[PDB]
Parts: sequence; C-alpha cells; structure tokens
Amino acid sequence: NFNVLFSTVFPPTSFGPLVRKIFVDGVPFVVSTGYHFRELGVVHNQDVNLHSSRLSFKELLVYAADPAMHAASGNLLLDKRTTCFSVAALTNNVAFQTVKPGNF
Amino acid sequence: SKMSDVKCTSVVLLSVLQQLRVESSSKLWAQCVQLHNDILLAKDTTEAFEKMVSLLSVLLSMQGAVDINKLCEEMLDN
Amino acid sequence: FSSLPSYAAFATAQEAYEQAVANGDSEVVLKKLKKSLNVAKSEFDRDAAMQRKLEKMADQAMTQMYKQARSEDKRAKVTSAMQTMLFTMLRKLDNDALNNIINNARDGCVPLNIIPLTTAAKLMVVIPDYNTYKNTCDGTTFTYASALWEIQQVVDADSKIVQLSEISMDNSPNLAWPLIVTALRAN
Amino acid sequence: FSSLPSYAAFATAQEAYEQAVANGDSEVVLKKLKKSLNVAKSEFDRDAAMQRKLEKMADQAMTQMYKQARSEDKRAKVTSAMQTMLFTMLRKLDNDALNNIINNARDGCVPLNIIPLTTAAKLMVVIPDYNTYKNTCDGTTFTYASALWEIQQVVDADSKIVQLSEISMDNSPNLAWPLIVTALRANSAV
RNA sequence: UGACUGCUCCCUAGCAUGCUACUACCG
RNA sequence: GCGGUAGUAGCAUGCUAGGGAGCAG
Repeated sequence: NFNVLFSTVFPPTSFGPLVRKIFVDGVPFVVSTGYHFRELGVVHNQDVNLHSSRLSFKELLVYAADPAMHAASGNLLLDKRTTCFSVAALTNNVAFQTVKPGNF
Repeated sequence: SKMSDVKCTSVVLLSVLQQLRVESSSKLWAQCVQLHNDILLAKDTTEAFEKMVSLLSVLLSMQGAVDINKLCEEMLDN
Repeated sequence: FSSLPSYAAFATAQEAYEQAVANGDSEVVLKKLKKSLNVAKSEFDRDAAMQRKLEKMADQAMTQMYKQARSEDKRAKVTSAMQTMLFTMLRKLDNDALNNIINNARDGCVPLNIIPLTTAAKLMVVIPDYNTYKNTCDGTTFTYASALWEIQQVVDADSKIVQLSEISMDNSPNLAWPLIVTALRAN
Repeated sequence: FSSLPSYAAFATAQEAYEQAVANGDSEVVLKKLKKSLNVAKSEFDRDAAMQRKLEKMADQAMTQMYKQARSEDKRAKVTSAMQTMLFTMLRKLDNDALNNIINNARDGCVPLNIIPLTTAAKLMVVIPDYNTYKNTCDGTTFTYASALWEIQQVVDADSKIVQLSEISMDNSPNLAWPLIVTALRANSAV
C-alpha cells in the first residue's frame, strides 16, 4: 500500500525487468535476472549462472519467452496514437488488422 | 419488413465489396465500414436508404469489377 | 434376410420338424430334431442382425461422404453465389433511387466517387453518348439518384472545357465524348 | 485361425468320430464320439480366444511405441528451430554501445526499457494527423530522447512511398494518414 | 491472427457391470 | 433331477478416449 503511493514519484523507465550479460560457450547473451515492481520493490533471481555450457530444452524455453532479447534486438518506437508507454518495434512495418462482416 | 430487408442487403453488399479486395485502400474501407455499421443501427427507413445508395455507389464506380449487364440479364436486377 | 444359406438350412429344418411334430411322434425324435434345429436357428439369427448393422453403417458412410463433397463444392463458388444473391435482393427491394442508378450504370453512366448526402460536396459522373445527356441533363440542372444537381463544369477526354451551349444534336459529333460532369446537390 | 496347435488333433478326432458314426456302429461309440468331440471343442475354445486377445495387445503396443517415436522426432525439430531463432537474433546486438552502457552500471544490471532508448540504430514514428506531425518530426532532422535523428523514408497506411514535399496543410486530406516515419541516429549509430 | 473456464446435445471406438438366450462339461 | 463352469449372440447401464456443434462469463 505504501509502495503504491511512493512509486508515483520515480521515473517510469526504471520499472520492469533487469537484464545483464551472460556467456554460453564464449558467446554473449542478454537475459533477465530480476524485476522491479511498482508494488513489490526490487526482486533478484536466486539461481543465475554466468558461464555455462550448451543449454538444455527448458533453458531454451525460458530464454525464448523472455522479452529481453526481443526488445534488445529491435528498433526504437515512438507511437503517438496512444498515451501508453512504448518499448520497441519488432519489424520494419506496422500491421493493421480488420474485422469482416457475417454471412447471410 | 422494409427495414430488415435493407439491413440484410447491406450485409450482403459489404460481403461482396470485401470479396473484391477493397480493404487494400484504407480510406475507402473505412468509409464502407462506417456506412455499413450505421445502416444496422438505424431506426427509421429513410436514412438507411440514403446510406444504402451511398454504399452501392462504391460498387458501381468500379469499371472492371463485375458485369452489371450480365448480372441484370439472368432474371436478376432491372 | 432370406438370401443366405443359413436361412435355407433353418427353413428346411423348421419344415421337417413341424411336419414330424404335426404328424405326431415320440420324445427322442423331437429331442433330436430340436438339437439339429437350434444350431441352424442361431446361425440364422446372428447374421439377421449383422447384415442390418452393416447396411445401416454403409448408408451412414455414404451420407457422410456426400456431405463432405457438397461442402467442398459449396465453398468454391462463393463470389458468383454472393453476387447473384445480392442482385436478387436488390431487385426485391424495389426502390426508385437504386433502380435509377442501377439502370444508369447498366447503360454506361457510372459515378467516379462516393455519392454525397449533404447539401454540398462534388459529384462526378461519366456520360458516354448524347442520348444519356439528353435524358439526364436538360437545361442547367442534373437529375441523378432521384435528386437534383446543378452542372458547373464539363470536361472531355482531352481535358478541355466545353460550354453547355456547345452540346447539340448535330453539333456534338465532333467531340471527345466521354464527358465528365461535376455538379453539387441542389437544396 | 486354421493352423493352431490343437487344430490337428481336433480335426482328426472329429473326422474319426464322424467316420465311426457313418459306420452305423452301436450307441457306445456314439457316446464316446459325443464326449470326445465335446472335450475337443472345449479345449479348442481357449486356444482360439487367448491368441486373439494377444494379437490385439501386441497391436496396441506397436501403435503406442510408433506415436512415441513421432513425438520424439517433433521435439528434436522444435529444439533445432528454437536454437536457430536465438542464434539468429543474437547477431544484431551492436556489441559496442551495449558494452559501453553495461560497464557504466555499478553491478552489471540495467533496466530493459533504456536499452533501445540508448543503443538502437533506427527509430519508427507513427503519426495520427498533421497537427501532431508538425510538432514532432517537422523538417528533415528532429531531436528525440536527447539525440539527433534524420529522416530516411515516409510511408502511409497502405505502405506506399510519400515525399515530404506533399505533407502540407492543404494536401493533408488526400493521404492515408497513419504515416510511419523512419530515421537514423546521426553521428552515433547509423 | 483464434485466450481461460463452466454446462449441454450428436456420432464412433474401448472397458466394466447387469438381463436374456444357444450349445458343452461337471457333479 | 437341480446347480456350477466354458465359450457364443442379442439387449440394457455407467465411465474413458476421439470427432462435430450450441450457449454463458
């Protein structure tokens, strides 16, 4: 309850996942190893290994669901259609989706 | 009975327009969608008819598209 | 189910046993006849239901394949079906403005943009022959879609302005005919 | 179903018993015939039932092992696809600006929302109307996020090229307005 | 491009249980 | 003479599995 009130002062770009650089067989990655909540404060992961050999299936699944790599390997985006915070654009084009009528 | 008929005709007309790759032009598709959504919400049967004329003008002003004359000689529209 | 050898055997056994019993006889003959009859009766009775289940199952399978074929056929003629249906409903509506514009488009006078509804905004049509001009445009007013419009500009295929007084019966056939009238909606 | 181990004995006993019956012998041979054939059919019964149970069990086992093998093959291919995607997206990290801002951190951790803001090479802007356009990206170079960007291309909602000479107040109502502007970082990254 | 739950109807396949029936063995 | 057992057929009951569809938040 107190954190909710106090979090409205600090800048909005300091909230969310916290990333760092890890090495897998000499190549560098970018993965999320914590979070900064507006309500729960700062949370750090408990099992993080920087240097590791070739990764398994569940590590692939975890690293493929993290938004860290997708956001870090994308272009900057400034969207004026909405007033919500924007992070990045994953492609070079914007997709517009329509809805079709029914059948009689 | 003269209002549900025009709503069904508007639905069919929008389907036909969508089949002709009209949504590849954002302005025309937006206008067509607005007209179609406005017809279905009508309460009196004069505004619906003028909007129906406006919507049918979109299909009529496309030269290649369809054959008005063949589709009028099949014991269809006069 | 009277087309199987089991039916024939069961029928012959039934007839023989019935005749022997009706003639009147002892116990051992009846016992032997029924012991030779019941096996054939069971043989008949099994197939009597197996054939029925096979026949109904075959009928259901043919039904399902017909339905699949018909659905696959139907989902491949949608454009023509929808166009024919739309023009049928447009017939059934029976409105004067819609009929006017449909006949005009059928004879060659189609618009170039969306027909406006306000007391303002421009409308452009194409008039390909003198007869259509005679029917629609008379004077300085324009009648289209069961409304009234006021001509303000005439443009030819060569994009040169043509004044209204120029167009006449014999004075026309020296012109680029696909004219383009631009009018506004009269009050 | 016709060459079972007990089939030979059953058929031979049936043939011999029926030959004895056709010989028209006494009732004792008939009773022996009946008993022998009854026990022969009784012993043939389980030999005809257990085999049919076993075949269906074996078929079910084969089907289950086949589907297990197919599942393993699918797992292998999805693993390969995920590895390829990760290693392909790795190759665009711009490993000098990222390293420059990582080393400035006091322990190696930085917020994710400021990585594209300080290391990206391209910027995309979506503009609703002309009033917003003339306040954000007017001209050929503009400033955003404490950096200088220069325009490279402008397209519309239909993905067709639009030149800056026709983005004006008079010509505004003739464009598919959700315009997308692409720029490059000047003097820094691209 | 197609989220998380809940309920209901239809068709097929298997399993378990019960009812009846037909032969056979045993006492 | 009665019961038990072993197959076979029809019928009914409840679950599991697969497919098609409908409604509600």
